[PDB]
Amino acid sequence: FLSLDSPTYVLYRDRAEWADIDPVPQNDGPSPVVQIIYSEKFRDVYDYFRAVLQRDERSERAFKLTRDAIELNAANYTVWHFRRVLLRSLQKDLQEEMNYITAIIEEQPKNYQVWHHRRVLVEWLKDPSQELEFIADILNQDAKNYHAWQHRQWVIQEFRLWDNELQYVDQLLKEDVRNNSVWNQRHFVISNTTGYSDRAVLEREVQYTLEMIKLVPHNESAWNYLKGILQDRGLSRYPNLLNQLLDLQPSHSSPYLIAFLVDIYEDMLENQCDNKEDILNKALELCEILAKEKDTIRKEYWRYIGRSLQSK
Amino acid sequence: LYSLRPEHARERLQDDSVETVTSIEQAKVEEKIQEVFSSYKFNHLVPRLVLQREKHFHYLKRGLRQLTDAYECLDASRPWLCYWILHSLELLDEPIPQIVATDVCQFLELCQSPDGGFGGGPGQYPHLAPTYAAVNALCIIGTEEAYNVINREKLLQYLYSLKQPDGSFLMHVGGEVDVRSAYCAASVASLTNIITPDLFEGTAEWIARCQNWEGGIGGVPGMEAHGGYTFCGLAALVILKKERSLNLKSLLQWVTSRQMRFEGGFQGRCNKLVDGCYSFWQAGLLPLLHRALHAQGDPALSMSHWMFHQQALQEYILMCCQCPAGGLLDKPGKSRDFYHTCYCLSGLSIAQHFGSGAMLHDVVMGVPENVLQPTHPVYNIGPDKVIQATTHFLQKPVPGF
Ligand SMILES: Cn1cncc1[C@H](OCc1nc(Cl)c(C#N)cc1-c1cccc(Cl)c1)c1ccc(C#N)cc1
Ligand SMILES: CC(C)CCCC(C)CCCC(C)C[C@@H](O)P(=O)(O)O
Ligand SMILES: [Zn+2]
Repeated sequence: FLSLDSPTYVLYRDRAEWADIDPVPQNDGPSPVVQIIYSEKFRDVYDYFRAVLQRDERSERAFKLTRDAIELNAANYTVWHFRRVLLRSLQKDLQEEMNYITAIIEEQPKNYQVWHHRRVLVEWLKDPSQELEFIADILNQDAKNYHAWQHRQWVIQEFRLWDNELQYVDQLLKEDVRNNSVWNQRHFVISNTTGYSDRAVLEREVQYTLEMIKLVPHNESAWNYLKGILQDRGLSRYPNLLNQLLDLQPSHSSPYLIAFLVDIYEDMLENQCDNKEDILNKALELCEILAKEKDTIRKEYWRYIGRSLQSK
Repeated sequence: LYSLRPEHARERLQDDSVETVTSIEQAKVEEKIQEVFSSYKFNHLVPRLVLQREKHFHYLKRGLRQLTDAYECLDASRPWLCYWILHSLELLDEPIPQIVATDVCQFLELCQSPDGGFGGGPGQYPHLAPTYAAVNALCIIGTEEAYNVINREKLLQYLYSLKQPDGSFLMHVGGEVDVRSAYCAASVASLTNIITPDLFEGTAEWIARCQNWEGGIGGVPGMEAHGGYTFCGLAALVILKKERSLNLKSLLQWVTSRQMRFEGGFQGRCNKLVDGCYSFWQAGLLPLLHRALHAQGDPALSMSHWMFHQQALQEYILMCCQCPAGGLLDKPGKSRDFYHTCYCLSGLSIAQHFGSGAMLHDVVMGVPENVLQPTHPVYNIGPDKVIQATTHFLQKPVPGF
């Protein structure tokens, strides 16, 4: 009905339909702590909602009342719930509600309730027909929206909408390879569909990554990700790699590369290898070029590493 | 000053000549931060790092009793607001009268629900976040009246109304599930002495299940690693004593990696900007991994500093996270609020107090008046308030119904 931000919009306490209802004020107490000086509009819409909630009036004037009390604070759960209760009891059209949530989320895609509401409706209407695309709409306004990627994961898992995701993560990655969200969504698809055990794909991701890792040698994303997969099995299972990296020392260097090398010498020592003193020498070396000059911000970390290898 | 040091300048960003939204936005900040760094060597003044204790005190003192309609969006997080100020004042080592405390107590009361939880304001359905903050705030008081209030019985009843079968917990009846609930429920149930031999079954197992391919922890399995969640996960595991559930070495490398080389502060997720509150969420992870590693019997573990750059983080908070009018904040340019204030101070403290039994090395930077009260790494409340807490409720029974 009356949009809460319309020039015409009028306080409830001045509305007819809301003449039989007595709005109930907030009960902060004799001595109020952290009391908020609510504006008139806000304090109106809620003291009234209090009443409706109070007499669990499953009315329609109320269902409307929640659209407002929600716009005044879309992070108020107690209210999102009563709304859910009204959508059901009032037998309301969930597609209409889809449109509502869609919009209101565009207004605040960094809110927990707006998104939880979306999920529910999709669980009620058992239909994700419009998920992976409205979510891309949001991720188009902010590629790193934590909630957007969370909703997207769910949507994909529940209804098994895999497939075209890599064709999505591949898009955005080219869109900005520094995005860590897409790199996560990447490990998500694969690991959950084709997995990584499959030598081919891995062998494949490995390359692809490396290119980035050698296309933007200072992107800690492609770096954390490359170690992301080879890491489980042992960074020391893959001989080649090392040199294949050492083969960048001059070419493409960064604390990431050197740190990778230190990471490898750490496995190349766990599975009792040969040249301890050369690893447990060239490895302690690095923690130093890192902890002393290259990556000094985490000086106490690096110094710790080289201090660990010593004992064990 | 490590940050004002000349070599530091070489710590800037190398966008490898490839520009993107990520690097770009980081460039904006790296340059912003610079300005405040060279602000000194610019006005030709000697760098003097002080904490406007006095200006933070007035900003808070009153905030704890009244706020503008700008805090309406937190009309459902008032208990949170209490903890943030309260802890802050506590951290600034300020007094909470026998008056105001009682006023607070009485407020959280009405906030509590006859069902067992704590809403985000008088007469609001219970939620685990406000419940967590409520308890915490009531434990920062100590007074019998405070400790009371909390209906331990109904509390477990509530925590039970949320436990899930796969281990995880519900944020609130009808709500969502993310690690936050695990820790929230774990922090309160433990502090209130209401934990049962089953209350937290499968949790440690589901929490760990959140540790992703990048050492960190996400809100829900498959979710990107985040600082607020990783803390909640690790901290929860600590309360449960299942630290050994995660790849501690992998998480460490991840977290340690979250400290910005130039800015000095911590970032919430790899390739995102710096943010004052993560000075606690991220940095606060180190005091815990420390206790766990050592718990494991690690001898190559330090005995004076946390495995993160205390100096630099402390500078950042002081140089670029303080509002001249009071209150701390995200990063320079942003606005002040009590959440960031509370976690900026929290990070500060964590960064200047070390321990390991008899070990106790403090590294207050700048003025020695900037030294704040100590904070507990798990509950984020005075190590004493938590002692009082437990030992007390401990003297009572575990609501075995
Ligand atoms: C902006 N940002 C940067 N880093 C994190 C956030 C962001 O600030 C929201 C938030 N903003 C503010 Cl301004 C205040 C206050 N005062 C409180 C909360 C606030 C609301 C609910 C709970 C809490 Cl703890 C704080 C945020 C979002 C979700 C969660 C969670 N869980 C935490 C922080
Ligand atoms: C409630 C708690 C005990 C702790 C909350 C800790 C957090 C700071 C959690 C962060 C929540 C999220 C997903 C924030 C995102 O919007 P961002 O990564 O931009 O900060
Ligand atoms: Zn923040």
